[PDB]
Amino acid sequence: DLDLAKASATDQLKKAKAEAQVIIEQANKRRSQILDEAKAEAEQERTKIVAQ
Amino acid sequence: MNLNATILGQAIAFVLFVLFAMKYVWPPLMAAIEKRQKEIADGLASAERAHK
Repeated sequence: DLDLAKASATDQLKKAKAEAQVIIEQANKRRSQILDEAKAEAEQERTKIVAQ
Repeated sequence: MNLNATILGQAIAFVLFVLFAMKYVWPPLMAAIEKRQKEIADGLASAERAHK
């Protein structure tokens, strides 16, 4: 157990670390989607408003 | 029975036997014990700190 307390503790920590950051990797991908779309639709609405 | 100089002859062998056991048997056979108790403690401190 005094070996476990490192061998498995560090792995729990590492796995939690990697997942804690790749959650945010996916979330960054999502905000890329959102701030693409924010312009993509706004320009179409511009081209409607000034055709009106 | 009759008291005899044996009372004094034996006081020698007694008091000296005590020293030739004390100086060379007792601390040794307590060392063999304490040196194992010091080890018995470590496994338990391990297990507990490892749980923690």
